[PDB]
Amino acid sequence: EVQLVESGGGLVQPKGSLKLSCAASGFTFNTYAMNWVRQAPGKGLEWVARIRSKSNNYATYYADSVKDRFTISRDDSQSMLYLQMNNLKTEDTAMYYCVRHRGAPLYYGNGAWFAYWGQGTLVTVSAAKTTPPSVYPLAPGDTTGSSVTSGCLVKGYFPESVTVTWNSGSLSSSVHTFPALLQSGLYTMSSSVTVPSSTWPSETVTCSVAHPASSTTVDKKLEP
Amino acid sequence: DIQMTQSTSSLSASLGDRVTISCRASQDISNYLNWYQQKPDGTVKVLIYYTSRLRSGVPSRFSGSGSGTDYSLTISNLEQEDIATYFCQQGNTLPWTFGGGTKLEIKRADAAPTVSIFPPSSEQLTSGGASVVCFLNNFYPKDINVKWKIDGSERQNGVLNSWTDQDSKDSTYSMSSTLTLTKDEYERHNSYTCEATHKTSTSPIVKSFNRN
Repeated sequence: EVQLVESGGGLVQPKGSLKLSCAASGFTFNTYAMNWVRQAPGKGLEWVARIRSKSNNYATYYADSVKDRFTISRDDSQSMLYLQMNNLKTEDTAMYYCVRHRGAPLYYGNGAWFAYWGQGTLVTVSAAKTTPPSVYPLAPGDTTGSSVTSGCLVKGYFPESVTVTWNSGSLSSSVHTFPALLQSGLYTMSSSVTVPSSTWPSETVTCSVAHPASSTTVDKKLEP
Repeated sequence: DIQMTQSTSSLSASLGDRVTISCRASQDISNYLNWYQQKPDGTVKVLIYYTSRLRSGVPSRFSGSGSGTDYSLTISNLEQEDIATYFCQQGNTLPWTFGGGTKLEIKRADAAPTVSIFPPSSEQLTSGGASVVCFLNNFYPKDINVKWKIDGSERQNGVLNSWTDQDSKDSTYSMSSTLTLTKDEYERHNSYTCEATHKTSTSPIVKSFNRN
């Protein structure tokens, strides 16, 4: 199975610089052209840059808005792809995907297309400062029915990338993640879970909130 | 650059229906037109390449056609797992460009929301804040109205609403309504009420608590 794992994404000040990496496996890295593709929040896909194989002299090309500021490179001995990003503007804020080009044109056509995609890494270009989240439990105030819905409020963080899990992910079937909204300066969201009433509060239910940009992890047990 | 234009940004259809999504290029692209699917979780995969060639491992209910500047993706019978955004992409000439995407919603039977209200937490109260939270969960269709009443009186200010994506498993939506107040503002009232009006019922679903 082809795998592509990007890293290096994070918060950077406007006019700053940042370097993305991608690790590949499950195919012969040095025979393929490679790309980066991006997606601004709530927008569509935009091709960013391409680097060909060594047989094609590692030829590079760039999207208009990034030419002369971004450099794409590869290290075939480690199956790695990189994107050096300089003079960053707010409009470079996006999810960046490492992407493997289609194979031999004889079987797949001369036309460019994108065979395998990574899951992506988030880049945020902003002058705002990293701020960890406050995590408040949402527990019924109340008559009990056959199910019960609990939640966690996650408030006051920047930049945008928190994961909320329930009982270390052992509770996944009825989890709702509400998109984060800018307050502004700062993000807020909540997450909810529904369990059978017999399950809670007899058994323990904890929501775990991670905020990589600030290396913060908070686990909140829900009181009744 | 070649501008790629998709028919709509959004459409809605029933399980079992045939759906077609169109793509137009600003210049002839010699059949080098490819289609991608992006799941709500962000994951992207190729469906069709070179106009009509089905990607190995992709269900045959997906097909493509067209020539010159006009192209189409067709899903012959719509399945649950097809909730996603669909993108076309020209690979004729650099820079390679994408259409703006077409979001696909699945139709289903109407469903009433389950409503839950939550007072501000103690932890939050001590920090000088007061957020009252209301979840409206697993309803269909998407259109819904939520009113906040404080001691019988409607409030507009400081109310923030947020909808989920259509959920991939059961095609319902959920939404949160968060009323943010100062602690001393919260402390001057007693009854807090969240009311949801939805086409599934003439009567609002009302959820309520007293600060005591």
